[PDB]
Amino acid sequence: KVFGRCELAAAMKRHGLDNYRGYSLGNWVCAAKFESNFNTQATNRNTDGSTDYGILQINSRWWCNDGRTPGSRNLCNIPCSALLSSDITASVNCAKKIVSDGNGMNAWVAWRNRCKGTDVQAWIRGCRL
Ligand SMILES: [Cl-]
Ligand code: NA
Ligand code: NA
Repeated sequence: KVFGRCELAAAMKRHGLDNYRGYSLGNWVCAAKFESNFNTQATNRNTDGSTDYGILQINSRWWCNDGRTPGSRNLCNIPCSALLSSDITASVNCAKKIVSDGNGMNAWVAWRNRCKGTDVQAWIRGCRL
């Protein structure tokens, strides 16, 4: 599924991401835009052999099991394919564990390089939330 911007904002809010660990909703929408272009089916392979999955590009070395990342932890206890669903619940629940791990949203490279320090509220401007 490819979400619209406000559609994704509303889904993320319903799933408790607004201000989760202090990160306003716009941060999460911005991260999703630049991680996946709002596409739940996005995948990208990394140089170390891990793969990133879904709207928030969650990595198979630490967070989910894709059966082909040796020595990987499965800290969200989910198959990585569950992160590609049109229902973002599994991605959101795993993202909550990631953002609580110490480094906050700096875990998402695109957030650090393209959202951090910008006016992220623009990502939810105009939405009926
Ligand atoms: Cl980047
Ligand atoms: Na893909
Ligand atoms: Na992989």
